[PDB]
Amino acid sequence: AVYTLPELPYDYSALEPYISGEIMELHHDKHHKAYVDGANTALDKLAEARDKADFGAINKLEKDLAFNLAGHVNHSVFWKNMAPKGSAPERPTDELGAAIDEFFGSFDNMKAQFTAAATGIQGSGWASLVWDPLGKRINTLQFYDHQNNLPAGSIPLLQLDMWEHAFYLQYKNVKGDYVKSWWNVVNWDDVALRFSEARVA
Amino acid sequence: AVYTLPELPYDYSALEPYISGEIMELHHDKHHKAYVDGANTALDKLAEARDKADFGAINKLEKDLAFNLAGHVNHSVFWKNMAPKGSAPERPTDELGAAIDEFFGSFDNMKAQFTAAATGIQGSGWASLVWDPLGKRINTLQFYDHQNNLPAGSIPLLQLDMWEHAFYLQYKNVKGDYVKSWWNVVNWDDVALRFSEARVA
Amino acid sequence: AVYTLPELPYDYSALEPYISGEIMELHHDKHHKAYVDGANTALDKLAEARDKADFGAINKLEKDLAFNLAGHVNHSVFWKNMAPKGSAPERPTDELGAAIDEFFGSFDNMKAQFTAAATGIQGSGWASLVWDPLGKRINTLQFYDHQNNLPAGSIPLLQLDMWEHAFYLQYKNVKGDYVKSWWNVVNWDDVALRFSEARVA
Amino acid sequence: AVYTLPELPYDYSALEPYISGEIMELHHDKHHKAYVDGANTALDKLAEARDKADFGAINKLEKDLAFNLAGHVNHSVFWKNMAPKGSAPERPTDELGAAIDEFFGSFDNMKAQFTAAATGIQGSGWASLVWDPLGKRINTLQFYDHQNNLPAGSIPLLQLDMWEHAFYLQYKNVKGDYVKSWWNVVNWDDVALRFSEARVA
Ligand SMILES: [Mn+2]
Ligand SMILES: [Mn+2]
Ligand SMILES: [Mn+2]
Ligand SMILES: [Mn+2]
Repeated sequence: AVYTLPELPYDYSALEPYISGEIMELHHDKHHKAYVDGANTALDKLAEARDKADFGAINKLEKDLAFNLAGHVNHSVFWKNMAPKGSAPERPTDELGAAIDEFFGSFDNMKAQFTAAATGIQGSGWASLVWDPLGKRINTLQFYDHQNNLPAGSIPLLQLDMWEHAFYLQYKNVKGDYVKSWWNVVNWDDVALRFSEARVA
Repeated sequence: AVYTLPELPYDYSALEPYISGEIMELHHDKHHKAYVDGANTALDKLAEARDKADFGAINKLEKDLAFNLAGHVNHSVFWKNMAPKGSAPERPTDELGAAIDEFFGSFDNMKAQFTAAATGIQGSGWASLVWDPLGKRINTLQFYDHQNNLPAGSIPLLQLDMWEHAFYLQYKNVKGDYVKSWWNVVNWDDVALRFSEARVA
Repeated sequence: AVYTLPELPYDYSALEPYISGEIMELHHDKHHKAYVDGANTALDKLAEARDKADFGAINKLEKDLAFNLAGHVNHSVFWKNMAPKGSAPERPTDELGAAIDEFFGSFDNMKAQFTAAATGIQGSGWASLVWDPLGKRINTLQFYDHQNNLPAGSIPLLQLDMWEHAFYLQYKNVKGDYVKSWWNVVNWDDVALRFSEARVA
Repeated sequence: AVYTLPELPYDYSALEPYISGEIMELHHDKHHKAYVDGANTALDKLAEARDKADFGAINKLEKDLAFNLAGHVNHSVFWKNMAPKGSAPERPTDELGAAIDEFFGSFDNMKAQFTAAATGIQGSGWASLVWDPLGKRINTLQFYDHQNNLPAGSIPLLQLDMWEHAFYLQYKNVKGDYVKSWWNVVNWDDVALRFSEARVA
């Protein structure tokens, strides 16, 4: 198909004890697969709509496409943004580190803003550190669901899934503990690479 | 001076009779100007929040940022996507044209899908032709307001403002006439340029 | 059909000079009629879905129903909430007046909160004075489009349409002047009646 | 003390094995409690705004009010809509039953439409059976989050929480099993009571 489910770059239990393998399996094998399948279906439906010149369901198809594709993009980024603690360094280094100090003042400032954005979401959503092509800067955005509350052209660098399915089985309603534990498995090397390729657009 | 109001690449009345000069003036000078100020203000507010370590209004600020920055991005592309009748080819050619035929079957099919997405919006929004970096293809998206119903990483190639302020003074409630008339001023050279640079991401 | 387009309780030009007859005609005859037709169509589609046991388009149909029915409800209330200046009294009287002083402090306080809610909307929307059945109080709500940002059970008492089609032809981008002029045509007798029948639920 | 957390009309484990006591406890004690506090806080904030004549955060406060108050309303109806298996009739009777057959053809048709609306939600939301005062009929609505996709004046009769926290601990990703199991604890006497009082509006 057009979209395919990427494999995890590590074992399902590699992120423990911070993130359980039980969540990783359901999150990847079930939820992410669903978005991939939904994005492919939306495209097939759009294709049939053009062939028959019937765009009656255009509003539905465009939302299906945006919702599912955004879900695929967000999760694909999410998997690579993590790595077992000890494998990747903590705290941004070199160019990324400097850029963070430039646009946020310091790493602690960025972390606090990102955390506030993650825990304050009213509904399902994401906390996202993106590259703004227009302002040539790094900003934090609070996505609603998967596809709402973000400017076009935004390039994701670091994302934290705040949908309840991402943490409920282990942290229950305490989203704060989930965010705190998550900081331990952030793969700053992946975010650094994304930043390198992002700022050239 | 992080965000600035770009000047129109043509005179306010250069798009007539398709889009009146009265609309171009109010649209650029008043509306677009507002989103630039709002985007700048949101960043200043976020910087103040970090300085005082008070992220109590993070939800408001993240939406102020997304809404205004997206408005700024969308209108910035919109102005360049247009040019006086006779300035550029009335139909895509070369790689852009071949890509359109590849992802939509034909130029007419693309126009039909884009038009349906533009006229069907339930509320304020945009019809948008974007480059999908993940699927490596061109898709049409239907934005709600300025910042909703789109995947992160979407590169805008061609956009049509469907907010009522974009056409009400001239076309009133007849959205169909506005869209049909708009096709006459589309600058395919701009779109082709955006496509060339998008594919290299 | 199930839903019908209500006739205006006054001539199209009765609200002048505050609201032009040109806007009243388009707003009522075109925009409102569209919501009535759309709500009826949504119900017919839902009926067919049940007959054939095909709920594939349920997400589309539920949004179509909510969007259009909310549009019908909001506009129906909107027409009755207005009357030619001099016909209806200015400032709430008796029970309504007391309730407003109780839940807002004073009439000026309510008017200021309502005005701020009306002019600050980021996209299409409504400023609404509703009766809260659960808290047994009058609150101001800011609707997005027609059907978003409101609790179920909310009973509208006074509504102000902030969609651009409601004021653009006369006030252009200056929504502030539109709200200020609108206060002159509010039919406080209609709001009083709605309040009388609302607080018994 | 404007908004208060209602107590469950039954023990936390009274709905087992359909809905676990663990979920009922967290759902009522933690989640519902949060919306009550948020709704109270929003009103206090709005009162403070009026006192100081500063409505700068009106957009944030109106959403805080709508989101939290709607969460409060939705969960308040939800608890009462349920009762231990064997407490009430497993199928609507009398006027409620006749009304369901009138507006949906049959009870099974209603269940099918309600179920489709519940399982198809793209994000957090609610499946809801409401009384439409304008059309004088019973419709099914699909709420997004707590406060989106619904017309003002909608009277909630029966509601099903589709937020992940409502079923993830027990049913994981299998939404279909949660909905099917939920039908077994629906208190039709409560719904019938709400219908009787709704029709008298
Ligand atoms: Mn997820
Ligand atoms: Mn515009
Ligand atoms: Mn209107
Ligand atoms: Mn809940």
